[PDB]
Amino acid sequence: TFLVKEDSKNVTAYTPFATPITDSKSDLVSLAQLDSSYQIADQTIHNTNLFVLFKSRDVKVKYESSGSNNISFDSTSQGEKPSYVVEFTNSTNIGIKWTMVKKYQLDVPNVSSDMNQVLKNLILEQPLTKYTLNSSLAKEKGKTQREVHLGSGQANQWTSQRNQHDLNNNPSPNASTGFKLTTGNAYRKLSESWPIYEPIDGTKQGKGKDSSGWSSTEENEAKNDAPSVSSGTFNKYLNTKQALESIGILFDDQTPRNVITQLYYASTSKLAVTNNHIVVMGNSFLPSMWYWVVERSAQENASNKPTWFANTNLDWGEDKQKQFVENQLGYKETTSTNSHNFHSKSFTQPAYLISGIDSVNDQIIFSGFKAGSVGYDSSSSSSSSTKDQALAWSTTTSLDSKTGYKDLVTNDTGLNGPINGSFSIQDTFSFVVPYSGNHTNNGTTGPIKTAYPVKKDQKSTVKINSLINATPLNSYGDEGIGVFDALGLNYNFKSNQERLPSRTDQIFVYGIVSPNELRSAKSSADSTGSDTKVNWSNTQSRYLPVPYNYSEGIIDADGFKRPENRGASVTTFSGLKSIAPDGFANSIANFSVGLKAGIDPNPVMSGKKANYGAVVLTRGGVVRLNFNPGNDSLLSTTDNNIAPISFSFTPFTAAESAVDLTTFKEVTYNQESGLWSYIFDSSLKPSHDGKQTPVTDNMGFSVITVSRTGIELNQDQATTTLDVAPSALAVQSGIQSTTQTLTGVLPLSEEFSAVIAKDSDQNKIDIYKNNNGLFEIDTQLSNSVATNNGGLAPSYTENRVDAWGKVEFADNSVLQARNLVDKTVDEIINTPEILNSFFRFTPAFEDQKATLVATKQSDTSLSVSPRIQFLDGNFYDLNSTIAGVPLNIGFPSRVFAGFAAL
Amino acid sequence: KYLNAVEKYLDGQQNFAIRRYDNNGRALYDINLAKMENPSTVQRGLNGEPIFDPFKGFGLTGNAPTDWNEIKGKVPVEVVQSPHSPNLYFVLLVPKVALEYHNLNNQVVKESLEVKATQSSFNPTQRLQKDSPVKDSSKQGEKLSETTASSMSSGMATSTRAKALKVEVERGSQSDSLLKNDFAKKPLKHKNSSGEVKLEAEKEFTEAWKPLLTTDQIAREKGMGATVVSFYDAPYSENHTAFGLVDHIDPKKMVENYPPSWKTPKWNHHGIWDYNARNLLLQTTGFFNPRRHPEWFDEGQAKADNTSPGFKVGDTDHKKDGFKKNSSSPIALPFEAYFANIGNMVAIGNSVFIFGGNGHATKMFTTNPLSIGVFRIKYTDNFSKSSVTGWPYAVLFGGLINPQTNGLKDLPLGTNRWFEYVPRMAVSGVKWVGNQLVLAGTLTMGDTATVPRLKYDQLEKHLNLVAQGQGLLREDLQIFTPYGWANRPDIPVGAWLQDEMGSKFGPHYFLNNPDIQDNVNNDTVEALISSYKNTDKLKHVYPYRYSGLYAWQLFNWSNKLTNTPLSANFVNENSYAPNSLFAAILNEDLLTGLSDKIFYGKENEFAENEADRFNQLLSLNPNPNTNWARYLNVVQRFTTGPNLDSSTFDQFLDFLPWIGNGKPFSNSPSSSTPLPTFSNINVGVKSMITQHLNKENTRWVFIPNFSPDIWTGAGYRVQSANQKNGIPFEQVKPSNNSTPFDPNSDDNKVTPSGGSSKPTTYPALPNSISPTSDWINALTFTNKNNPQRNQLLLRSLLGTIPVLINKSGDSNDQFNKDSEQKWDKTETNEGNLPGFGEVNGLYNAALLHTYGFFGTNTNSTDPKIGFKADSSSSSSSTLVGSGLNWTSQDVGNLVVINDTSFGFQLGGWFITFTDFIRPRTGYLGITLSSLQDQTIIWADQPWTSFKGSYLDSDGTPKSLWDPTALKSLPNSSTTYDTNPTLSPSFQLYQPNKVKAYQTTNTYNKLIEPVDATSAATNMTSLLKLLTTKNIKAKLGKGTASSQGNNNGGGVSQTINTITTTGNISEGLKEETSIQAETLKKFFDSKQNNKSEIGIGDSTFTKMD
Repeated sequence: TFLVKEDSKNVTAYTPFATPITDSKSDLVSLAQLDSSYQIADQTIHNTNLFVLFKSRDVKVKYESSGSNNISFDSTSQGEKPSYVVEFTNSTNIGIKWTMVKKYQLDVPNVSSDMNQVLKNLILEQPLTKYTLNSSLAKEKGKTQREVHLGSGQANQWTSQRNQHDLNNNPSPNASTGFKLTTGNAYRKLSESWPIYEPIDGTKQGKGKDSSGWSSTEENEAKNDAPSVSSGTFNKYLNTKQALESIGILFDDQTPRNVITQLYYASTSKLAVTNNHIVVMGNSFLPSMWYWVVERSAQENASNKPTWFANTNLDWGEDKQKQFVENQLGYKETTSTNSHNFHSKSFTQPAYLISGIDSVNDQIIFSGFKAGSVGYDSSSSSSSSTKDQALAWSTTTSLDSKTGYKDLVTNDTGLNGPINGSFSIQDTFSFVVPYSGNHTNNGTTGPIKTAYPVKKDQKSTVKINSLINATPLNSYGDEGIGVFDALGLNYNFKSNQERLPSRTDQIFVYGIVSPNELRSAKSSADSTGSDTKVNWSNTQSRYLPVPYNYSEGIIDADGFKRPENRGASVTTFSGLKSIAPDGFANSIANFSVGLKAGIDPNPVMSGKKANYGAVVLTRGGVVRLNFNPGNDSLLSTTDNNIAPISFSFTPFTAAESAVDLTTFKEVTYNQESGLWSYIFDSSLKPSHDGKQTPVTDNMGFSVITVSRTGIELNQDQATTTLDVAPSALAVQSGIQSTTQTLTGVLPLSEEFSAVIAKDSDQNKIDIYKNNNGLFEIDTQLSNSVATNNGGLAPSYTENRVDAWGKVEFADNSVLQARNLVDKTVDEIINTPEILNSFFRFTPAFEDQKATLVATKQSDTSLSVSPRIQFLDGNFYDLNSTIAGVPLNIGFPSRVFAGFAAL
Repeated sequence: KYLNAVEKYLDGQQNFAIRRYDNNGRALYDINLAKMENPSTVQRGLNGEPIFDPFKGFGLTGNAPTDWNEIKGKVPVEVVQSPHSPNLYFVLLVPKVALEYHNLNNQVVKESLEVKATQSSFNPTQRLQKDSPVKDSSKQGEKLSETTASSMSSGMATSTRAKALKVEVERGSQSDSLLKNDFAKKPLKHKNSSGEVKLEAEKEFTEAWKPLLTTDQIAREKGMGATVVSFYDAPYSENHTAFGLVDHIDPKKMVENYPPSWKTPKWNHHGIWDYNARNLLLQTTGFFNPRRHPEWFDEGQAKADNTSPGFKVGDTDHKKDGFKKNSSSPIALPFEAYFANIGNMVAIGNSVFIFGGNGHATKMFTTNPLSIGVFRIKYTDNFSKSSVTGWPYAVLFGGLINPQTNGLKDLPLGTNRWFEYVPRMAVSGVKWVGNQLVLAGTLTMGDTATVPRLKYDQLEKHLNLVAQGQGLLREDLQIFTPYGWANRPDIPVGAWLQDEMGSKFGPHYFLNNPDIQDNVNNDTVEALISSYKNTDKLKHVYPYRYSGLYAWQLFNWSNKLTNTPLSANFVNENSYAPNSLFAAILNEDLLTGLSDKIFYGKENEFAENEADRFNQLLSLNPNPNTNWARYLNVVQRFTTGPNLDSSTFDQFLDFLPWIGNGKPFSNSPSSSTPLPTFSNINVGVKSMITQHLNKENTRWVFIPNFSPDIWTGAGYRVQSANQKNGIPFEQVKPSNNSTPFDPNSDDNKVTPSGGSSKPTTYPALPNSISPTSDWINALTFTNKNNPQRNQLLLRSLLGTIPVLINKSGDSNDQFNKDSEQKWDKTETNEGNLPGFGEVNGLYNAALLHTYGFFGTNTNSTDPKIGFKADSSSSSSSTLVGSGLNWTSQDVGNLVVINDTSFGFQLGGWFITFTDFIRPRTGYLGITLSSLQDQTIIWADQPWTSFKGSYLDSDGTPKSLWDPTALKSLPNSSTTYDTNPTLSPSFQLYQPNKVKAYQTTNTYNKLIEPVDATSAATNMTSLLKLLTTKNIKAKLGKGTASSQGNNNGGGVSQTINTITTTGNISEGLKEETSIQAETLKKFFDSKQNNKSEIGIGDSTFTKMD
């Protein structure tokens, strides 16, 4: 019995024969007593119980800068349609039909007097879109450190004037302090609404956070440049209404609803379950600041408020990494009149792009990219030199830093303020600052200091507030260091070359969370008044940049950079041409989707719990998470120099890079086999391109197989400890077709699997031979199983070989031939191995076998019916029933007689 | 017909069988396939199970298995058990010819090189085309046009230098021509002297090398190809043995899985421009050329040239050139490669793989067959029917990425969406090292010798390099001949004549030399390179003076590994012989699961025309219905040597000894003392890298130590001892004698915003461009490279590293160790460092001293053979072998020691990969055991003496040795003095002529050569040393004079090892030095205790 989603509302159970159960198709949205406006997001099976995540396109949330219930649903227009998670049990005397068991509703988070200050001035970047361009991401360079501290015109005095600004020995006065928000991708407050238009060039087009300016004239200009269906020209903007709608942004005729509503609807996107708790987190296509923790024992008439991610102090590995992330949010001591930002209110990373959520062994695994969040100035006037500018900067480890992952991520380069920029090293260039600590080109001159790019004297007048980006990128500065951090090109020059990790850009977050702390998360959600922090211990962060192969011109990465790479065509985001094959129009922002934990099916040493590893897809590779089941914690090794063993990134090949990552539909784990499957449905693509051209390739589907690789934990006594991170491996499995609308794939059994697809509005079945991870077509069997005559199971072709094979019985005279006259009916019945001699069978596939079961019919005769192995690995016979309903195949029962009275 | 007659003859005079032994080693039965009467296949059930009763045995159908008539005569060479099905075995059968291949008559088994009658004296350049191309006086006006006006586009930086050239290509609409085909501009032509000087098999390979049997003929003639029959065996049963299925290893089922790009090997994804460049330079074109690899082509050398490359070329109109057309010379699997590819079976699940062998079945002196891919037979319905197929190693190894190996990085093991890289293995074997499947042996990297290209007028003075590229010199090591290298290998011939006189040092094409390299400053790049923005129909040859030494050349233009697969845009060629050890953990489940037939597509095909080629992306989405990409991820991991990188590797190379005499290559254990050959530590004088190039931001970036002093090595250049740190711009390059290169000129200056002009060339330069020059601080100047280091390790283990020689041992031509060699004066000609023709990365004098070519190191009396850097006149030199005839394919059984370690015999060494499966930090991960038998070490054909290796019950692997089994050379030179005598290590090392060496500041500039074409006749006493027999005679090892054990049959065992063996954690790591220097100190402190570092003499015991 395989439960497959028929459509946005219907779910049906399919037999291993790839045929639906009669009257099993059920409208779950109506079953849950939810209006037609609702639809199901994701479903999980846990202890033979089906859970569902319900989100409604009618939901409408509002944010109020003042008051107590600042975030609340919009019941004025009957828009109060909160999401629901519902537990379903197959309650009946065998036969798939579902019923209510418990219905948990998810309410909007409560905001403390301290979260409210931050949210009032918080602005969220418009979500990344499938047709987003690099130059669209790019933002014009902001004021440099010299401009912001010493001011314009006061040049050639950096050395003398840097001491009193606690920037002693700072080597890069030209270091960028961020990007100006006066243009670029549209930023909006939680109470505002993003536009449907995207600026092609984010250094010249778009009005950024200036909502009044955008609405006044720039919105009209964008409409003129880009209409909604082509009659447009698109010289400056792209109309991405279709691609905004597809990835889960609700619309009012043509304008998206407010940002708070968009964030809520995006946060109610994924589901993981546990015997004690149920956790709901957002999808990967836009940052989700809050996630719900649901107590399965909660009363049905209660509310399940979520937890603010800002209240979840994740463990970023080393405390240096944690504080590196926490120091970029904003200025700590603002105190202007109300200027508050996440750092000032003592809060951690507020936004993540959660790749996926899953559970195993009562443990919940979460993974996602750190969503960028950084302070911005809102002084608007004399005016601060940093007016209108975001306060962000790359934090790549300096070239000087001692090798070893621990030393690299603990290096203080950029701990407090910008130091990177452009530099010249012998015959090449290194955008990363060569030095750190107290090292220079002529010996030691004292520690290198850095500080937040805000002038000290105007500390009482600089209004600094937080912001949330739509991608892992933190500093959107159109500059070389930014592009190198995004594309993972920074390499130290020493003999043991290594990649310098940008501790605060393209940061990948993963970990395992246990009930002992999910309870604290629930307590935080319930926290009245002031917010209460949550500590997640078994988590870590690894810098996982986009592959450099996805950008034209950047052929390969090494410490020695080719001189042409200094050219502005590769230095800047705006000039960086993208060759991204994974369906994304950009190649500077990473993205992950489809976390799915799994248990190791292979044996393990006695006394050691079976291993379980989790894989999460990412642009250009597969990241595997390794865990120590002996403690239900991330796997780690004692040697700090080695990279955190709990993380291992395996790059893709062309076949996987070509698989659009924005069409992720479902991921299934074959527990007995030990391989994942990432099925992608092209139908999820939006209707029209960014230039409003209809999408010409919306039909098709493809699946990627992920199989374990390397050496796993606790295999043998010499493997109880590991120093190499178990690494996954992805392959283009072999099930892909561009001309079919897929319905679902069936993990039929170890050696085979089936896929349901439609090509002419009529359901069709084709089965695939699973060759230990890979799939290939086997037409001969496909047509046989397809011959069901409208029945629940394929019929036996008595005159031709079919899925059931062909069975020929021996003549009753064989009883005389083998001298079976003396044997009794009971004696023969007691010997199935002797019953074997009464029939010869020709199986239709390898390992397929048949056997006979017989019953007495008279003192000298008995009735025999055949049992046959099927593709799924189950024997099928006359008494065969799937979820109660009999198969009624009609196998050739036989009767034999001639036994003695002994 | 001849081979059929030979097989018929051998069917009578030879007998072979596979006899089974009990657990006690007592023979039970024979299984003589040529004498088994009335053999019968196993009676099967309906489910495919073979009916079997333990005591009655296997049921017999009474009728002979399939193809019995044409399979009865073949010989067994391998038997492999299944892991799952009981009592099921496979045995690998080959014809008797493949055993008697070498003994066949020479006229049908020929050598790619010919000694000839030598009626006109030996001269290695006779078979080499050397004459250079000359400007076409009828095609001058089609040279690439300089940009009319550089588009400022707010690019305020302005350069007075010459503007970039335009390379415009656009499809247009013409059927067979392009509106613009700028890459095809062809202003050069071959010199016309006694006919046009170009590669053409008809007038060169009159007695062309050809295989015994074309691949199609192997497939058709069932009796000549390998075949594996699955038979069931039971010793204690009545019907003890019976056969199952018989399946021929069809070579066509292998060729059909070649990537389509291999249908046209003469070409490559670059296409017209590189094809033209190579053709004019006399380097053979393509990525796998029969001019360099004649084994794999049915017609052999008869197709060995660039003619008919599968794309239109040589058209009178350049716009026409560059269209796909009929091809006639695809890669195939002829007899020799095929039977190199049959061996070392492994059984996995229901399928059995043949990974091929080391190729010695058909490995002659000057030809190197190898295993090009993996044959697979898959069995269905419980070993009832079967399907036979094979895949090439290229599509299997595409997934190699540096993060995998713990050894050397940036190696030439990568490929791309066109599988123009053709890895092949001399397979040691495949075996389960514990739970991890291991493939091991030796592997051929992408070519790294020919990556640099000569200038179109400098082919008469770089004969060694031009031969290496030509395929006459089948040598893989990189020859240090940097004077004539073009500034950039990948500059189309349309930009070679933009500066004919050379006075301007044409920015787009000039004699490669780093000393005039441009800065990397923002103003410099903005003015020179970035300004000329390139479009889909326009690419520029930038004025930026690109130029660097061998390391930079390879880093830019070799198929080096990258953190992503299929990402190697620049594949030049494939090594001749396996130049790198290789052991890879293969993916057992994936290999079991991959489909039999592969399906490539338009993505793998070459660009149909230049219009599509121009914007040809490196990565394209595979066609939906193709499955070629699935094969890419077979290799889980890989390694090539010890887990060391950078100069640490060369430091270890110094540590390993030379089997020829046993002395270390370093000569460390004792003022004019001998110097180490590979490493530079304690060689030359320390110099500060902070005074090199920009002289900025380098006090702590390259060297963690407070003092970043680097040992410049041998052949360094300095103003004076007082200024050893960094050399100022006094390497001025004059084109004619006309004055220095003249920096500060308007041509060599850039005007940034505002016009504040400044010079574009560095003030101070690194203090060495010697062949042993290492510079972590200047990749443009450094010469030591990981691709060189791997080949150096392999060939140092083999013991056949060539040496440059000026003076043989003849009277009045003697090189004196004393009073003529001064190690303390390496800067001057007294140091005898050639600096031209030497093997890159090593020091000729140190190498010779190790060999003992001068001094009593190897011989009781000084051979007086050495290299002298004469200053009073011109000097000529030639490279000669080491005197040993080990060859890189000499690899034995793959013997598994335990759950984590494995090894195999390699030449005279036994090498065990201690730390490959489960590496441990700080351990070099290799244990080496040398052979002690001098007769074997110095033999003419030593590998014929190795009679297999195995794991002994005591737990130490051992290797058989029969010093009476050596096969002498085919004849005693008939009856006349044959100056060229072929031997497995013999190579036509071309002569090198070099101008007089300066008494002072010898190596400030690159050592200029002169036309050496006519120098052959003046160096007979040196050419005579090309043959290995003469070198042995000089050293005293020429004949039984080596003495020692007369017969001395016995067995050799690897050194005993413990947990602490291979531990160099003390020698690694860094507190007060650089890693290479501290490792040098560590090894030096342990010269008398090489055992604990994993180096020792293999214990040997005599057996009658």
